[PDB]
Amino acid sequence: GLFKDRRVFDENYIPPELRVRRGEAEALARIYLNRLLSGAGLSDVNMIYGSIGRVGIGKTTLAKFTVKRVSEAAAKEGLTVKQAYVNAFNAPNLYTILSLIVRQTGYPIQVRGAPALDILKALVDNLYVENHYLLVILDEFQSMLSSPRIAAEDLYTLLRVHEEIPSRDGVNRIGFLLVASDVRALSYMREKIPQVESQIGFKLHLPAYKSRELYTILEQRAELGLRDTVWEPRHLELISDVYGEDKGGDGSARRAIVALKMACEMAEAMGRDSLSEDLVRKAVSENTHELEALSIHELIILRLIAEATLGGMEWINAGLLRQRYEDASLTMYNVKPRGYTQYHIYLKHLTSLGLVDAKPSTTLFRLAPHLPADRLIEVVDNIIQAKMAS
Ligand SMILES: Nc1ncnc2c1ncn2[C@@H]1O[C@H](COP(=O)(O)OP(=O)(O)O)[C@@H](O)[C@H]1O
Repeated sequence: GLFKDRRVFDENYIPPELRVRRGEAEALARIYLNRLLSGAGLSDVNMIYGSIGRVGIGKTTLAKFTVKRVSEAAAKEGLTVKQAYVNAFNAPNLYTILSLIVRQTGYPIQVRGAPALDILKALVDNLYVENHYLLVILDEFQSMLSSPRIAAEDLYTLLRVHEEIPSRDGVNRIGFLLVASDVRALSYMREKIPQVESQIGFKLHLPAYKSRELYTILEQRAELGLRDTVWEPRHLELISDVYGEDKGGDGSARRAIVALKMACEMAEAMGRDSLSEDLVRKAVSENTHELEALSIHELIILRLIAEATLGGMEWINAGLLRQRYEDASLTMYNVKPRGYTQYHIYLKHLTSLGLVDAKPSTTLFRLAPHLPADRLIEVVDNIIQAKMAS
């Protein structure tokens, strides 16, 4: 045993307090509560997303922890807010979303063989009967927007419940916290459900963790879940210094905690009394996303788009980007520039990706608004160099 409590390291564990997102949780929780306390109970739809390609940055955690503190602060006011969490990777339709929600309520709502609409009505009625409020988390919400097994009208009936399913006493008792992978979710939403999107109370973008933030996160897991003589700060700094986004990493707290976990269980198999720097570096060592799968040609092409975007141009034409890609491809990346239809297939792939936007009337292209060019280019150049040398 290096562990004093192994649960602290499970993927699902939230700590009893936040030390990095900690302010921006008690606060939000303050938002959610003020609407409750001012009357007009629970109805807002809020949203959390990150940058594109970023994972393990505290989205889920911030949401779960925010809902929990809303519950607690509400309880002190004698109110009663219930929590539901639903992951879209587990919920292919409206039926299955509602069924997960009601099972977490504990209410006696008939769910077997029942219409979705009927479940939602029973839920609205139980919340009135109980005088309870429900705050629902919809995680991986982007993959609900694209799912063809969920229609616009389903998202509407859920997310504007109160417009379609009035309360016995007029009090709205369901709010939602959407968690999406990135800002592309908002376009989709304006496409599919603009009547909800134009009405979102708070949209919060979360940045990837810096090294000092990863330190603070690891330290707290160490304090809570490892024996006190087992780690020193130096051991934690070896992970945070590599994964901190200010030092060229991901900013992933999941990669950071997993690494620390792994090193602890390597020490244990050795019967060792503590961590050693070696074990941590070993873990860090055996431990960009939808950019990481692209072809050098797509990377090379997308890079040049960001440079136009970086130096004046809003919208490049096809012919121009074409010769530029040709010029750079053979002369600068020693790869042989592909043919015309193949180039335009790359260009279709990056637009289907929301990494590039098109403008029809060959087609006009600019870097997707949400990507910073100078720093994407910096990223696109590490991934571009992992492919040059193979
Ligand atoms: N602010 C934080 N404080 C403590 N732990 C965190 C924090 N943010 C993230 N974590 C941890 O890092 C891992 C990844 O977090 P998660 O919320 O799943 O990121 P995302 O949803 O953006 O992929 C989880 O173990 C989570 O507990």
